[PDB]
Amino acid sequence: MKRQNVRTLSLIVCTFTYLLVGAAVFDALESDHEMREEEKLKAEEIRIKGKYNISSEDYRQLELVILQSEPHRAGVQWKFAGSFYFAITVITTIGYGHAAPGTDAGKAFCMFYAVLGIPLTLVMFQSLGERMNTFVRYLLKRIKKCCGMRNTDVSMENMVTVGFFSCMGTLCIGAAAFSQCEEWSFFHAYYYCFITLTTIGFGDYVALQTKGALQKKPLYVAFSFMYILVGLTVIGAFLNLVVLRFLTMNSEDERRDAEAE
Amino acid sequence: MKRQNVRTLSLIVCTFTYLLVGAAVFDALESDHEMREEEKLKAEEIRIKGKYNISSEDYRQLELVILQSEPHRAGVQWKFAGSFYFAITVITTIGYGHAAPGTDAGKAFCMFYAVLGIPLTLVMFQSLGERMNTFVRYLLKRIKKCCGMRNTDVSMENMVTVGFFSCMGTLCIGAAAFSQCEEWSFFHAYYYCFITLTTIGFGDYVALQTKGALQKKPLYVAFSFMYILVGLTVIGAFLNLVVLRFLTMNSEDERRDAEAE
Ligand SMILES: CC(C)CCC[C@@H](C)[C@H]1CC[C@H]2[C@@H]3CC=C4C[C@@H](OC(=O)CCC(=O)O)CC[C@]4(C)[C@H]3CC[C@]12C
Ligand SMILES: CC(C)CCC[C@@H](C)[C@H]1CC[C@H]2[C@@H]3CC=C4C[C@@H](OC(=O)CCC(=O)O)CC[C@]4(C)[C@H]3CC[C@]12C
Ligand SMILES: CC(C)CCC[C@@H](C)[C@H]1CC[C@H]2[C@@H]3CC=C4C[C@@H](OC(=O)CCC(=O)O)CC[C@]4(C)[C@H]3CC[C@]12C
Ligand SMILES: CC(C)CCC[C@@H](C)[C@H]1CC[C@H]2[C@@H]3CC=C4C[C@@H](OC(=O)CCC(=O)O)CC[C@]4(C)[C@H]3CC[C@]12C
Ligand SMILES: [K+]
Ligand SMILES: [K+]
Ligand SMILES: [K+]
Ligand SMILES: [K+]
Ligand SMILES: [K+]
Repeated sequence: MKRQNVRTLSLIVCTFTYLLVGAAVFDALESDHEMREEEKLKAEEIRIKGKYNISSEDYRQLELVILQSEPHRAGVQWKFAGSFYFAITVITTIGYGHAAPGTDAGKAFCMFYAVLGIPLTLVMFQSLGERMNTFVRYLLKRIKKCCGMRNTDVSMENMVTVGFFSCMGTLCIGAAAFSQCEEWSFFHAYYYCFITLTTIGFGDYVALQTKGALQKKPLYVAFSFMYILVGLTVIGAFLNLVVLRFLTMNSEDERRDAEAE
Repeated sequence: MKRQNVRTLSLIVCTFTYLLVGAAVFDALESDHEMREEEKLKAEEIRIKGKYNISSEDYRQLELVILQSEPHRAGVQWKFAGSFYFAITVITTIGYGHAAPGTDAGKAFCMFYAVLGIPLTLVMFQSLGERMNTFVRYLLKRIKKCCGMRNTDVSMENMVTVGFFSCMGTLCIGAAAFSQCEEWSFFHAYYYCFITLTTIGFGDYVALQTKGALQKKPLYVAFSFMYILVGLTVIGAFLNLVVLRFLTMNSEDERRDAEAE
């Protein structure tokens, strides 16, 4: 009886203590960096606003104009290439938000589109991940036969090893690809890859948004979309191997508790 | 044998055709709206840049200054309240990106923090969702006993009804709460609630970012965090009821295929 509850409460208490350990570390890592940046930006504002004697209403309007032009200076978003990039970022839940629906009709359709798109996408990547893990298990057992191993067992530790180095590999191949095209540093390209395939998607870095690359370099658009849909497949297969048993075993324990009645 | 493959391929083909149906509709809904907005913003830029004779290097620097000041004009982010809000938006994968780690040390810690935080959060919300569905099943069967129903069965259709109206309810309670505090329209507040609890998180709308509300209105900070952690629990419970069987039945079918050997 109680086992389901004690594991639920221990998960909750673990989560909230993990948030506290998070928050106090992000304060320690960069409250001072924000404090430097604010002062430096304020000085640059004051000197420019003064040198041109910009009126407060004019500066406010210019600020709004700049902030709303930021999504357009990267090149036209809402054409088929960019609408396909957006649709990917909705149904996979990346949600960069480099562009977002302007009209209320766009917002309303985006909600109805996500409602159906996301269950479909979860079931697709989890099915294709289970196929990947089955294929890897076959090829690894055959590899042990070819290597003449003393037994053909393929333990959980072997699968978890190949899964983890598949994740590390696909992130490094992403970083090496994007750093050569977007001119980000390798570390920032790796950060962008991790934040994409994890589906966090802050959207401070966004691929393709460079001198109209969404229109002038369609082979690289194709790479970016295939990289998302393949990388999420590999991460999905890794969660399918390591984590998914824990989602169901609470219900399995409840079924066992009912069968013990 | 083939059933696992034909369902995998049909899911893939369904996903890609669903992306095409998406992209061609977002083009139809708002390519023209972008085309109007670009022209209007270009005219406002030209008139202001000309009226003050702003030099191109000065305008470029001012543009960078404005874009980097946007995350600070909302109030200081990296203090405990804002670091806790950020930590929520990482481990739940909302990822608004209203703020993002400035220093490379912040980025590196954010990656190690997400790696462990997200599996923990999935297991927490799926466990707590399974608890919610069990409790709802109990209370609904007792409600049928109290109402004197001709039988005490609690079918899937009854659970799916209560789950769906729980999702619709928690979104409406969110929209009614935020529209009264952020001064968004009710539709935009509902859009923000749906985009938050779906974990897409574009970050064009973000709660708390208003005249320092992260520091002056801590009771409303508390509401925003509880609304995220409760709303995701309800959405998690709904996916646990409707979708989760489809993630596993592909492996169950493979086990059956092995047992038939
Ligand atoms: C993706 C890779 C890099 C990391 C994967 C980590 C997860 C597999 C870990 C992280 C947190 C773990 C959970 C943290 C705490 C608990 C509570 C624990 O419950 C108890 O001990 C209660 C008493 C009992 O059930 O015996 C059961 C395991 C569980 C769910 C853990 C299951 C495994 C989790 C999800
Ligand atoms: C299912 C698996 C086995 C195969 C996947 C095939 C991919 C190589 C396809 C699927 C969708 C394709 C993309 C769909 C749409 C576009 C937009 C297209 O852009 C335009 O036509 C420009 C439009 C404009 O600028 O108005 C360039 C090709 C591209 C990126 C395609 C590149 C090739 C992709 C990624
Ligand atoms: C969250 C609410 C609002 C919507 C939930 C929708 C899902 C429950 C639907 C959406 C798309 C559906 C999938 C679309 C297509 C298929 C392929 C289908 O495969 C076959 O028919 C192959 C042959 C066979 O297996 O008999 C099996 C069901 C499945 C996975 C569906 C399972 C149920 C899904 C995930
Ligand atoms: C687990 C369940 C059953 C109970 C959940 C309790 C909540 C009501 C707690 C958990 C975390 C708490 C929050 C943790 C941290 C803060 C930041 C705090 O802000 C400050 O102290 C300002 C700091 C600064 O400005 O430097 C205001 C209260 C608040 C939002 C707390 C409000 C109450 C919360 C949401
Ligand atoms: K997400
Ligand atoms: K996001
Ligand atoms: K997201
Ligand atoms: K985002
Ligand atoms: K943004």
